[PDB]
Amino acid sequence: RRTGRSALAVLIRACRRIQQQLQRTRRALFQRSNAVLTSLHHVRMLL
Amino acid sequence: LTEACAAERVVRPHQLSPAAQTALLRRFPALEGPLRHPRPVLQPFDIAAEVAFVARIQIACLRALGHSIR
Repeated sequence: RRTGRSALAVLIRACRRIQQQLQRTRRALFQRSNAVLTSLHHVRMLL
Repeated sequence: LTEACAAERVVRPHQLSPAAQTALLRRFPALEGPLRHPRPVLQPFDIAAEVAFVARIQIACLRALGHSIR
């Protein structure tokens, strides 16, 4: 049991931590471009 | 002052909403100058506000010249 299942605890955690960063790459990449959305509208706000 | 005028799409913050004015004034208190002064000698919220400060003096002397020559 410690060879068959223990070849799988290697490969259950492997997929379940690739999928968790993909929640955090949605959030840490547009809150840098929302400041770009602030400044690009701010160029006409100068005008 | 950008995002309160960018999310509200207020192109010039003298067209800012009266609650949207004072809520920013409740946040940052040094903005009573460029929002609540009757005739500030420096123009509020313009890029050439220092340049338009100069061009008046260029104008106001020429009338002081031009009506004195007459």
